[PDB]
Amino acid sequence: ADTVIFYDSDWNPTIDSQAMDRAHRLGQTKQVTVYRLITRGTIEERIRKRALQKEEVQRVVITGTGS
DNA sequence: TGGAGAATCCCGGTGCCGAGGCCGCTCAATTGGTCGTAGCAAGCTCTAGCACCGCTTAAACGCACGTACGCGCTGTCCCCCGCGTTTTAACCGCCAAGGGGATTACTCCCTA
Repeated sequence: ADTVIFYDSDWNPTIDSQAMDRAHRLGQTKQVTVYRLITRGTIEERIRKRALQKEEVQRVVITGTGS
């Protein structure tokens, strides 16, 4: 595959970040695009904004290297 | 009585599969101590169970006597058995479905 479409965002960004990795792995060679069908003016928006701010916390809690 | 044949026995061979025995764990039986009680022992009451007597009558019982009903005996038949043919569907195998339930995920708000 080369395209991932989320019909739905999840409350946990790690699960969608895992889901979209399925196409974006050491075997991939085409460009990958991810689309996300956020229906505007709905709680689909708040679900995505909450999931997106969690990803910042999860990036802050890995500010220091694990290398 | 005899006999033929069909039905049941018995003896040996084969297999399979379940019973009897082994092993891990656990959890539920046992050891030891505390505390409440419950039912066991004494003592009192007096309840109603037992025994006896005398009268009444109505229930029991011995016997007369019949006739109503039990049972053996005869006839009939019809309908259920026994056995051969036809047919069906019960049993087995294998796959399918899904349906239920327990675990896991994640928000929201009660309640401590």
